[PDB]
Amino acid sequence: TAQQLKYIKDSIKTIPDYPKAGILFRDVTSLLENPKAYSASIELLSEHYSESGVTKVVGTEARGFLFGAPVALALGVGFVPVRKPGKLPRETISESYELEYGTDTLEIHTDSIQPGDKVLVVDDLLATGGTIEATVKLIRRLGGEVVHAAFIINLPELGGEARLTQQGIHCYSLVSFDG
Amino acid sequence: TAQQLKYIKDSIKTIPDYPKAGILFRDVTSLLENPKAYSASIELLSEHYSESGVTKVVGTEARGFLFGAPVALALGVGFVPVRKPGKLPRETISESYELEYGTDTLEIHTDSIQPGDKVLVVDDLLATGGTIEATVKLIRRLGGEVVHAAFIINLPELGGEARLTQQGIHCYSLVSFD
Ligand SMILES: O=P(O)(O)OC[C@H]1O[C@H](OP(=O)(O)OP(=O)(O)O)[C@H](O)[C@@H]1O
Ligand SMILES: O=P(O)(O)OC[C@H]1O[C@H](OP(=O)(O)OP(=O)(O)O)[C@H](O)[C@@H]1O
Ligand SMILES: [Mg+2]
Ligand SMILES: [Mg+2]
Ligand code: NA
Ligand code: NA
Repeated sequence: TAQQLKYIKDSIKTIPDYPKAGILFRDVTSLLENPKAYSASIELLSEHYSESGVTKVVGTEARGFLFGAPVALALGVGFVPVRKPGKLPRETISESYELEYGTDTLEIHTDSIQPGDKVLVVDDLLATGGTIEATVKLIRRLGGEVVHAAFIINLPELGGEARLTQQGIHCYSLVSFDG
Repeated sequence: TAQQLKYIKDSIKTIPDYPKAGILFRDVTSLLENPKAYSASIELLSEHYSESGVTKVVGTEARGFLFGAPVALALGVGFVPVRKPGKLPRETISESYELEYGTDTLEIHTDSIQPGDKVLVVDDLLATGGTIEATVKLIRRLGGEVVHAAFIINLPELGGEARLTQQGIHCYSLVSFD
């Protein structure tokens, strides 16, 4: 099983000086194009929550779609996107979050979460945690419970794991990197 | 399976007056939230291409990610995203195309397609075909072969099916609204 976590971690490329000089980017697209690593990653996430009682999966636009939706399929429960603004056609609510250079919002359909839903949030990557903190507020405003957030990659030095742990969320990541 | 296509079709909500007055929007998110409809749509798409010899699946950001990637996982081939600009970190090429109110681009990683790749394109929705024509140009510039494009929903009145058929693309759509 280490076999597998190892094959998943090796499949992810590290790009130097991206997005800027000095900084490393962990590129999930190289996992996406290795069908062994990709299927293993969805198999691990879905087996870990198999007995969790989750009734909805939420995945945040856009890379989170590529993990949240296969997990939802493997679990046999509904998938609910949280999207960038102006894309969801039915009635929505919104939360604002901080980017490096200003602020943006995420939206969810109000009809798609309801009281008593047990919601697993899935994203490719956990860094500062701003994205998921916003997503978790969307879900809780509609009466969903979130106690679990799952990721392919964690960069615990950026603080997101500690930040989400403090907000009642058990973070589960397949691999992690540091400097 | 008629039974199944009807279940998929009825799972998709029609939204009146979106994005504006007079216009109808087919909302695939109601399908995503019905696990039976969702898994069935992925089952039909992957089984249709099971013997096609496909080596890569491309899905265009963002809604195509929701159908191209599960299709890739079912075929057991790699998935390659085509993205909005500035999101892909390795070397890319780019293709410009028309929106209603101006011009945008789609990018692809140059290392993710090679000569002799056999590439299925998957998207949620075929309307005018603009998006997919651009996508296809990305793939072909890298030596990739594309002869199939697949969709959940086709809106043939908007001309995309015919447009793409003209470009050597065989279009396969689960359902149609008219
Ligand atoms: O934990 P945080 O610091 O919020 O960072 C993690 C988030 O950032 C990235 O998304 P991004 O908005 O760059 O783009 P994408 O998902 O559209 O590719 C990644 O996909 C996570 O959603
Ligand atoms: O056949 P065409 O006329 O090009 O239209 C079809 C495309 O338009 C929509 O994309 P959009 O950029 O609104 O957003 P999304 O995929 O990010 O939701 C849809 O998902 C298809 O990609
Ligand atoms: Mg993201
Ligand atoms: Mg699209
Ligand atoms: Na609700
Ligand atoms: Na190439």
